[PDB]
Amino acid sequence: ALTQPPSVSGSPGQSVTISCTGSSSDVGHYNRVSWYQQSPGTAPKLMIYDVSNRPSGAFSRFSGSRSGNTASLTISGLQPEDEADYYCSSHRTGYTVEVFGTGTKVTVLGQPKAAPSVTLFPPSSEELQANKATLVCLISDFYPGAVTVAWKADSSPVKAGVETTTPSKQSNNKYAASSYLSLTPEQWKSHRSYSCQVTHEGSTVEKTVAPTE
Amino acid sequence: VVVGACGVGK
Amino acid sequence: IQRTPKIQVYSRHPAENGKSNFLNCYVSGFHPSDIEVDLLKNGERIEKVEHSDLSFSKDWSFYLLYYTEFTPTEKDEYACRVNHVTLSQPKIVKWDRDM
Amino acid sequence: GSHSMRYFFTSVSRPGRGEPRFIAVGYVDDTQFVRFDSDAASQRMEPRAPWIEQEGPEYWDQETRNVKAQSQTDRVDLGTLRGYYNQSEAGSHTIQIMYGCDVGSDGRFLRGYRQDAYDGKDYIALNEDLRSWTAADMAAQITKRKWEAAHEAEQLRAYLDGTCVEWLRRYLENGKETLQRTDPPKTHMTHHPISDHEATLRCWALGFYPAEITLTWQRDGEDQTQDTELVETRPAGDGTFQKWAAVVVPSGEEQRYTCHVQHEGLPKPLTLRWE
Amino acid sequence: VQLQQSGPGLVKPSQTLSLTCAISGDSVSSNSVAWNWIRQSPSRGLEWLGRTYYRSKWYSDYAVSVKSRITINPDTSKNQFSLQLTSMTPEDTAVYYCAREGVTMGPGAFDIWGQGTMVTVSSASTKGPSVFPLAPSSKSAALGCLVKDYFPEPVTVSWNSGALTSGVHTFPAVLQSSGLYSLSSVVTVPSSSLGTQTYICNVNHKPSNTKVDKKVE
Ligand SMILES: *CCC(=O)N1CCN(c2nc(=O)n(-c3c(C)ccnc3C(C)C)c3nc(-c4c(O)cccc4F)c(F)cc23)[C@@H](C)C1
Repeated sequence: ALTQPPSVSGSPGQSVTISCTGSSSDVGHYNRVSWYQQSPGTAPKLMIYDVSNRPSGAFSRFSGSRSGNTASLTISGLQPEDEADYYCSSHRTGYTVEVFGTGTKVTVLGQPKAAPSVTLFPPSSEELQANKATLVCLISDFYPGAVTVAWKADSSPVKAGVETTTPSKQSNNKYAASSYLSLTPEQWKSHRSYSCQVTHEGSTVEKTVAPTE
Repeated sequence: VVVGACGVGK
Repeated sequence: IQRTPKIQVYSRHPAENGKSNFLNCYVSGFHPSDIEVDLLKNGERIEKVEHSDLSFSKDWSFYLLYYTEFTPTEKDEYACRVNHVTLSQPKIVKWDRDM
Repeated sequence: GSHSMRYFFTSVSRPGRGEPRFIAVGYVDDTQFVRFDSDAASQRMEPRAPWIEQEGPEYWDQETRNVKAQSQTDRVDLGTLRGYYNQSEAGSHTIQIMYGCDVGSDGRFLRGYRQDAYDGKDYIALNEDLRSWTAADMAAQITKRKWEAAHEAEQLRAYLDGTCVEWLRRYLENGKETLQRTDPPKTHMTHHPISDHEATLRCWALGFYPAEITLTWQRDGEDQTQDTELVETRPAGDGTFQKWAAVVVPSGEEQRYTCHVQHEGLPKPLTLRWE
Repeated sequence: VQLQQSGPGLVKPSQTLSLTCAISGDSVSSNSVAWNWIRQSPSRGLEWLGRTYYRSKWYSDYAVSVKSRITINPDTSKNQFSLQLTSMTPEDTAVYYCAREGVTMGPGAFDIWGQGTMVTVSSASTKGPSVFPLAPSSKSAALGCLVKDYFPEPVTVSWNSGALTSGVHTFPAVLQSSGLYSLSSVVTVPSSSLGTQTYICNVNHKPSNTKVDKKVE
C-alpha cells in the first residue's frame, strides 16, 4: 500500500500539501515518484515525472519533494480550477510493478450557499400511451451539495414510488441532482396535482404539475 | 569481441 | 570519491625550432569524468585540437590525451588550461622544453 | 611474453530528461583497437587500428549490437543503484566496468577478470576462480545473491576461457607486424644547473613500447630512490611512450651519480652518467 | 500521438474480457517506449495491470493481483496491442485505460492515455432504452428527454446530432430497484426560437446497437 490523507482544503491563493507514505518495510524503496491530477470524467494527467521534475513549464504551481519513505506534492497559489483527485505513483526497488496511492481530494473554499435551481416535467403522452408515467424532477445548480428531495400527491407524501441519485459535480465546481416518481396513468389522473419538494440546507422550494395542462 | 550474452541487472 | 587531475604538457618529439612537432597535454587521475581541457598559444585558445577516447586506470581514475600539431619557435609560448570540479579555478601548465 | 585483451565501459547519468553518456573502449596490450560513444553521430562500433579494418560487415554488425546491449543494461542499473543507496534525484552518478583475459606466450589461457565500480568505488568483482563474486558493501550483497541465483558466473566463465582466447589469438597474428613489436628506449641525459652549488640531472627514455619500464638513480653504487623525482609514463601519441627520472646533485658530484634503465627491448640493464 | 481504445462494455460472469488499444503517430515495436494497462474502480482506486515492450525481442510485466488471468499481446501488422483478462468476476468491474511510457521519463510516468472503456460484469440481459420527449410545458425555455429502463450503463445522448455546442446538461443515470438504469438530459433554448426551431433528442445506446431519435414538442 501507499497511503494518503483522504482530503485536504484551502482558500484561494493558499498553499496546500498532499503527501503519500510507503509502508516502512525497507528504507531505500519508493525512490522514483510521480504525481497525477484527475478531474471528474476523464483520464489521469501527469504533473511530475521524477521527484521535483515537471514534463514542461505548464505545471509551475506544482512542486514535488521527498524525505525518508514520504513523498509530497505542494500546490501553491491554489485556484478554484485545482479542485481534483490527486494520486502519487511509484514502485519498490528491485521490482517492476507500479503502485498508486489511495488518492487525496483537494477542496477549495469559496462562494457560500448557492441555492437550487429546480424544474419539474409532467408525464408525456407518449409514455401515458404505454400505460406508464414518470414525474421528472431536476435540481440544476447548488452548493455545497447537501440536498434532500421529497414528493407529495395532493399534499399526501409518496415514499414507495420514489427513486433518487446522489448529488454530483457539474463541469463547473457546483453540484446537480435528479429524481423520478413512478406512478400509473390512473394515479396521474386521479390526483389533482403533484409536488416535487427540494430542501437545501433548510431553505425549501416546491415545483408543481397537474393533468389538466 | 564484447560479451554477446544479455545479463541480468544489479 | 573526487580526485584532482594530474597534468603534463610536453611535445611528441624533441623540440627543434622550425621543425614540425605535436604539442601534448596529458591529464590523468581525475574523477568524475567531466573535464574541460584547452591548448593555448600565447594565451589564445587553439581550435584545431584532437583528443583520445575516455579510458580509466586500475584505481577507477580517468585519463585523456589532448593534442595538436604545432611548429616550435623562440617567440611563442604554449600552455594547457584544465578546468575540473575539484579545481577552484582553471589551472594553467606552461610548456617547458626540458620536461 | 604474455598478451591481454581488455574492454572498458563507462556510463554517467545526466539529471532531467537527458540520456546517460556511454563510452566503450577496447585494447590489445597497450594498443587501442575499437571504440563506441553514445554522443557520436555514427552509432556504430568504430576501428582504431590499421590491422582490424580487414574485418568484414559481419564483425562490425555483431560488435555494434553487443555494445548497444551493454549500453541499455547500464541505464537500468543507474536507476537501481540510486535506490539501493537511497540517493536523491538531483546529482549525476557513474558506473564503470572492466573485463577481459590474459593469454600466455604459448597461446594458453592464464586468467580472466570482471570488475564493477559505482562512483569510483568498488561494487562487485569476480573472484580469480571464475566461480564466485566478492561484494564490496551492503548494497552489493543484493547483486551478489541475484547473480548467484542466475548463474551469471557460468555464462561469463565460458566467454573468458573460450571466446575471449580465440579472438585474442586471431588479433595477435593478424596484427603481428604491430602488436608483437618491441622498441627499446632511445635514452639520453641532460644537465640543468639550479644554483651556484647544485644542479639537476635528468635521465630520459623516449620512443619505447610496450609501456612497462624502470628508471632508477644510484650514487657511489647505492640506490637514491627516496631522493629521486619521476614523471609517470606518458603516451607520445604515435604508439610510443616517454618517461624520465631526475635528481638534484651538488656541483662536482655529477661523476658519483649513475642512472639505470630496464626494459624488454634492452638485452641487459643500461647505465648512463654525465660527461 | 493518439491512443484509441475499443471492445465490449459488458461481459458475462466467468467469460473473457478482450480489449484493443490502437496506436496512431507512434510504432508499437519502438525500442524507446512501453505499452501499459491501468483500471479504476471505486473500491480500489487506480490499479496497474501490466506492460509490454520491445528491445530486440518482446518483454512483459504483469501485476501479481491478476498475473494468472492476464496477457497483453502486440500486433505489429495493425500497430496495436490488446488486453485479455480471463475469468471475469464482478470484482473486475472498472474503467480500463491504455497508456504509454517512454525512456526519457522513467517507468511509471504515463505520458499519453486512451479514452477509458467502462466494463460491466453481470448476468442480466442487454435491454435498449425506452425513449420519451419531456415537454417544455410553457416554461421560460428548456427542453428535455428521458431514456428509461435500459441496461448496461453506457449511453450517449446529444441534441440535433451535435449541432448544440452549449446549454446542454446530462444527469447521471438512476440505477432502479429492477437493476435497470434510467437517465435524462435537458437543453436551455431561447423562447423566441423554440417556437419555430425543431429540436431532436438523439439517443445512441452502443451496447445494444440502438440508435433512436425523438422530436421534442
Ligand atoms: C537481455 C535483455 C533484457 O533482459 N531486457 C530486460 C530489461 N530491459 C529494460 N528495458 C527498458 O527499456 N526499460 C525501461 C522501460 C520499460 C521504460 C522506461 N525506462 C526504461 C529503462 C530506460 C529504465 C526497463 N525498465 C525496467 C524497470 C521498470 O520497467 C520499472 C521499474 C524499474 C525498472 F528497472 C526494467 F526492469 C527493465 C527494462 C531491457 C534491457 C531488455
